Parts: sequence; C-alpha cells; structure tokens
Amino acid sequence: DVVMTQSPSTLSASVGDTITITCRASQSIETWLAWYQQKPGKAPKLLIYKASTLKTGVPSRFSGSGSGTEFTLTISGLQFDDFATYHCQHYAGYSATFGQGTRVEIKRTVAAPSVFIFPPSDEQLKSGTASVVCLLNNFYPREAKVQWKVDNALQSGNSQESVTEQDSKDSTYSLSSTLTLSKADYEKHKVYACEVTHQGLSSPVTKSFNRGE
Amino acid sequence: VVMTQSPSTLSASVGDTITITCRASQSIETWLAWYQQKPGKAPKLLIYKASTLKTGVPSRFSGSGSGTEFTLTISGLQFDDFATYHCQHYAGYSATFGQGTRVEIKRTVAAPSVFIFPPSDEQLKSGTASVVCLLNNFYPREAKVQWKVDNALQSGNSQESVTEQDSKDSTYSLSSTLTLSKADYEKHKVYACEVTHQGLSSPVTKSFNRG
Amino acid sequence: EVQLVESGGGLVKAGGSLILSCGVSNFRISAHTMNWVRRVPGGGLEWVASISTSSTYRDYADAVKGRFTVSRDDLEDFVYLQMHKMRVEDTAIYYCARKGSDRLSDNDPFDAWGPGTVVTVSPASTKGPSVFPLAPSGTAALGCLVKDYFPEPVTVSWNSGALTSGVHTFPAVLQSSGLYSLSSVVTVPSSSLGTQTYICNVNHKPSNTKVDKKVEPK
Amino acid sequence: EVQLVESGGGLVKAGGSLILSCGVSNFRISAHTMNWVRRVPGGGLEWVASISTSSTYRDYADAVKGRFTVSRDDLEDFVYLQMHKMRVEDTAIYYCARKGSDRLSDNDPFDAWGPGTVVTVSPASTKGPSVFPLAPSGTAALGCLVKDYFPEPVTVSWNSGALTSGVHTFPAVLQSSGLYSLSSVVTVPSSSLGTQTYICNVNHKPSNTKVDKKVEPK
Repeated sequence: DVVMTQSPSTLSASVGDTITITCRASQSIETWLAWYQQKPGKAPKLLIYKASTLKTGVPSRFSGSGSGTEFTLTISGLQFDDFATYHCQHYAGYSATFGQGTRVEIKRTVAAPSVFIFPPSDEQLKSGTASVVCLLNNFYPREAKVQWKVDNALQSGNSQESVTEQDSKDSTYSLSSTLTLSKADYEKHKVYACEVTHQGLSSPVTKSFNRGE
Repeated sequence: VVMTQSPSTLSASVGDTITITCRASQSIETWLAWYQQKPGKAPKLLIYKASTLKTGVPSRFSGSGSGTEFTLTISGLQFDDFATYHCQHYAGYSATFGQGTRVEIKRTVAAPSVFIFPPSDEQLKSGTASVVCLLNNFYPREAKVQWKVDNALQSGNSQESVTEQDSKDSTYSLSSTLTLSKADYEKHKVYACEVTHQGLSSPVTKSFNRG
Repeated sequence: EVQLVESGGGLVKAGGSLILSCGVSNFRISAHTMNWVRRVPGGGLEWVASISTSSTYRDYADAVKGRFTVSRDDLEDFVYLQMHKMRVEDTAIYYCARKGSDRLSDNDPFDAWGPGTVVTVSPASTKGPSVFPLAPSGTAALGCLVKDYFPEPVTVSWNSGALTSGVHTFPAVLQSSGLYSLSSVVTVPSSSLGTQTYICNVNHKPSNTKVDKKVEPK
Repeated sequence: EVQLVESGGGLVKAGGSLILSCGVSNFRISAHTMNWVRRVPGGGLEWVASISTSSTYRDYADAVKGRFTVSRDDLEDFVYLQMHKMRVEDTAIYYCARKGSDRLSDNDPFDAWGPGTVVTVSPASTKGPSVFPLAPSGTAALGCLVKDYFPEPVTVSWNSGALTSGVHTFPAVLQSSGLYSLSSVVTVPSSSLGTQTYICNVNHKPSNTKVDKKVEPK
C-alpha cells in the first residue's frame, strides 16, 4: 500500500517568495494526487483536485505537477494568507492517505528563548491547587523542549504545553508550560524549576524558585 | 392521550390481594399494557390487550377493563411483587404511560432517628467539607430534609440517597450530604438538618457548631 | 436471551450535545421497529424516540421533538440517538428497546431491552472563570491567569487597550476537570514597575461575566 | 456555500467509548460517499473511515479498523461514528467531510468539510479509591467513606466478613467530577468501642486496589 513522502516537513519563506514542495509516492499511482491548505485548528481547503489541476475559486498563485511517482506543489509569490500547512493526498476509490504536511512559515535568523518561571499566586494556592508556569517568551524556529524538575527530580506526566503561532511584528514562536499540583503536593517540596533546550542555546537554560522565598 | 394511575403508593402485606387502577382521559378500547419495574432495572411487561397475560408471567397477575377504566390485580402478593408498576397505552406507532404506582410492605409508622456528622479533619484539610445527615429506620418513605447554615436555608448544594425497604423491619433510611469547599464551610458556624416526616408531630433538627 | 448493549452515556451540560448508540446480538434488527426510552428523576418512564422498519417513520415525544434525532444502520445492527441542545430534564437512564413478540405484528409492546446507560445534564451551561495575577519578579514579565471555565472564549486586554506592545494571550488547555484554562502576559521596562499600574480587563463572553484584576509587584 | 456540523465530541477515558455524528446543511448526503478524518496533536491529517453512497461499502484506516463502526442515515442526512474502547492516540480533532465534485465520479477528493469537533482520550482507564473513616462520635454508628474511584463497582466487608449484622453499604453516587463515591456503615454497641476493632475491607477489582482501614474513635 501507498505511503506519501512529502518534503520538506517545514518550509521557511516570506511575502513574495516563490516556493516549491514535493510529495513522492512509496509505490506508483495513476496521477491520483490532490493538495490542500490547512490553517491552525481549521478544516483543510482543497487547492488542486488532480496533480497540476487547480480547483475553481482557488487563487491563481497556486500550481503543481505529477509523474506517477514524483509530484510537486508550487506557490507563485506567497501572500501573508499562505503561511499555513500544506498536505498532499493520494485518493483511491474508497480510501486515501496523506503526506506529513509541509508547514509553510515566515523565515528569520535563529533566536534563543527568554525563559521565565512563575510560582502559583497565594490566591490560587489557598483554594488547594498550585499551577506553576514556565514561559519561553520569544524564539525561532518553533521546536523547543521544556522539562520540569521538583527538588531536582525530573517530572513526568503532570504538565501541559501550548505554543502561540508566529508573532505579527517579529514572527517568533512562544511556548508556555503549566505544571499542575494539588496544594498538598506542592507544599511537600522546595525548589520548582523548568529546563529549556532550543536551536539557539549552547546549553540548557534553567529557571527556578524556592517555594515561599 | 393522557392517563392517571392510583394509588401512587400502595402499602400491603405479603399474601394480600391488591388492585392498582388506571384511568384514561378518553376511551382507549383495550389498547393498554402493564409493566413491573425494580429499582435500577428496565421495566418488564406483565399484561397487554388489557387482560392478555405475557407468556411466563405468574397467574397471580391479571388485568381487566375497557374504555377509560383499567385495573391490575395481584392475587396473593409475594416478596418479589413489591415493586414499581405502570399502566401503558400503546398504539400502532406510539405509546404513553401513567404516573406509576409503588407497592411496598406495610408496617406501623416509625419516626426517623436523626444524626448529623461534621466533616472529618482529613477531608477538611484537602479543601472540601461534606457534612452527612442520616435519617435512620423510618416509615413510610416520604421524608423531607432541609439544611440550614446559620439559619440560612440551603438550596442546590445537597444530594440524597434512600435505601430499599429493610428485609427485617421494613423501614427506610436516608442519607443527605451537603457539600461545600473549605473556603465556604469556615464562613458559617452552626450546621443544622431539619427533618419532617409523618411520624414527627413537629420537625426535628440536629445541629453542630463548627469547631 | 436476546442481547442489547447501549453505549455513549455520561455527563453533559445544558445547551450541550451528545449521541447515544445501541448495538445488538442474537438477533438482526431489520425486522423490528426500534425505540429509545428514558427513566426521568421521579422513577417514571418516558418514551423518547421510535424508528420503524426500513427507517420509514420517526416519531418523538413533545419534550424532545425537534431537539433530538434517531437513526439506524441495519447492515451492522446499530441504532443511534442524537441529543442536540440537551436540558436538565433530559437527565435520566436511557435504554434501546425492541418493539416485538414471539410472533411479530403490525402493533406490539417492547420485548427486549438493553441494560441501559446513564445520561446526566448538569446545569453549568456557562461556567464563569477564576482569574488570578502573575506578578512581576531591564525587562520584566507580568500577566493574569484564567482557570475553570466553559465554554470558550475567555477574552483579555491590558489596561482597556492602552497596552499592546509585547502582549501575548495563550491558546486554552483542556484540564482533566473537562474545563478550560489559559494565561495572558506582557513584558515591560523594569523601571516602570513602580510608576505604571498594570491591570487586565477580562470577559467570559458566553456567560458575559466581566472581570478586572490589578497586577502589581507582590 | 454548503455546510457539515460535527457533534458529540468531548472528554473520554482510555478503554471507554463515545459516538460522534455529523449533520449537514444546504445539501443531501444521499448522493455522496461520507468520510471521517482527524488531526492528531502531532499536526498531521489521518483518514479514519468512509461509507459509500447507498450504504454499500464501509472502510476504515488500519489504526481504527475493527474498533470503530461508521454508520449513516440518508433520509435525515446524518453520519455516525461509534468509537468503542478508545486509545490515548485516538485523541484528535475529528472532521466529517463529503467525497465530492460539481459533477460526481467513481473517484473524487473532499470538496466540503465541517469545522471539526475535539475528542480527548484521557489516559486513566481505571482510578483506584481513597478510603476515609466515619468515626463513631446505647448504640453507636461508624463506617468508611470510599471516594474518587472509576469504574464501578467497589465491594466492602467489615472485619474480613465476620461483622455482617447491622451493615449498610450504600449505592454509589456519580459526582459532577465523573467519579464515584459510596459509604458503608455499621451500628454496634457503644460498649464495644473501646475493645472491639473495626476494619472495613474495600476492594476495587477494576484497579486491583485493596484497602483495609481501621475505624476508631477520634
């Protein structure tokens, strides 16, 4: 069975750049590819309903190609509208499969995260819950790793991360991580720290605080 | 179509012959059925076409009536027969039900013994306070519990649960739990439970002072 | 025995949506009119939906008419009941019932019933947030913290729109409570922490619960 | 323009079960093969299931094949997806999209999609109880308060089954947290409170949790 080898997994560019992407089928199909855009948390939008075959109502900047095994998508000078994911699809009669989508994004130089750690407010803590927040305020590119340590003990399974998409004035990513603990468990330990690694950092960055200090 | 059923509660002794009546607001011919329902269980069919006993239903169950008046007779109540019962009008592509009747074992009136329990220190240290009021061994089943905190009538912050009839003494027991965060419980001192019941000539209150 | 098993019960919120289903064994459903029934808080039954053989007719009680939708899929032996715009009086056990007999006829009782599944409609249709300061420790970061609300959004601004440079409000996270949390932050010159009074003007727009919080050094 | 409207998605537990559905507007599904797609937290689209025109052929992606069932209703225009015994990686946004074109063919792409509905499969399949003492303040009453356990049931004995007279173990109640709680009590002679030891044996087979709690005066 077919698997799609879409490349790259992320494309970096800017307004007015002409860009090309490529989906390569693991075994040959009869030019049964189509291409979609997807904006974050939205439904995908169909661009190209057969390889090189643009759907009506789609902006004329779009294009593509197909050879029965190797395929392309191309955009003829990106708009600020175009900085979304793009997915290839192979569609058979009663099944389909998609590429791991090419994320199109606004380019800049590498920038390391400014890291900040916030203890729980006393007002939260008296209710019985402690939410410790770690903020990576601005960085580029998107890929970063945050780990929590409580009394130098690497934590696992008690945190939730979300990343804001590219900032409108500098195109950096930002991450925040929330470590959640009942008031009981939080008052059991002293230091609460978050440790960060990223493309711009030569060594991990750790921010910490001592409970009550 | 609308239906009425009577009595809403029927109290009887083992071995009795009892009748439960259903009245239709307009003629439904013999298009009525009867159902037995145990607590926590889906209803089981007893009779249909007014009198037609379902295959395997014991002969002690019978039904009669046509037009607007229908009766379900149980001739010799066995312990299994003390249950909920419901008359049910049925038509080609629809139905409707009456309010039901509850059949219970009859005994003398017994007033509840009332007890109130404050939250345990352990739970209270976790941030939640669950007081529990207990109404023990009362009959009949209807009882009313009202919680008052500093003479303030509570509403919407309590849940109740009631046992089935005790197999030895045929009474009911009831537990009511008033739940409050530690933040809301420490605000008010006295916590009371006002009980009314057919066995009480005036309401009974059990209370405690926080701390 | 005839086998029926309901699925898809549990907790829901007023104005919310759910879908029940029932599957079966030891019979094929196609010869039967199929029903949904519920047990309302008084221990009494109500009928809720009926779908005929071949999906010809669908009938509902007035309480659920236009809100709900029954469906069936005989080729895998399943019956479904959509429950859009649930209300607190829909709190009940629900059951999938077969219309039937030892010999099927043009009009019959309900013979085989599944063990049922519970549905609870909690009145928390717009649960208002809890809102808390994130206090500043050349550049300083401060913020506000929202917990325990439904549905989305909770909206935030700094000093009623007087502050916008360096502002970030994060995507919400779904907690194990089934309620949302988020945070809003801004970075400012450290020298201004003494003179400028930072505040966050917030709203849970579903409940229209308008909140404010001053954020200042601890 | 045309529309699709997914419903039923929310919080779930691992090895628990849920049913999604999709309605439509401005069009009839009776002409179309109807498809389920998801976007996992990893950001990629996965196909999930499809069901043909005329309900003839049902197909699945191999991660959900056998576990899920797709269903349809060509008359009221609804599609369904039963999700029996979900996995943690079944957590996704779940979209309902129609296979389609201006002129239809034996093979087309997905030309209209609904806004999608979130499903979260939390990893806690069973939760073991906490047990707390109900301390005895003639005849006295004491007990144990089993709490925060999922799913049912919990069994309770007293003194390893030697104390049965006077014991009431109550039906569990389902809390607004989605977790169960029950209390087991016993009445005993007040004179025995100094000498006799009272232990409630709480067993929760679904979590393989056993707790023996000694109940004594404060």
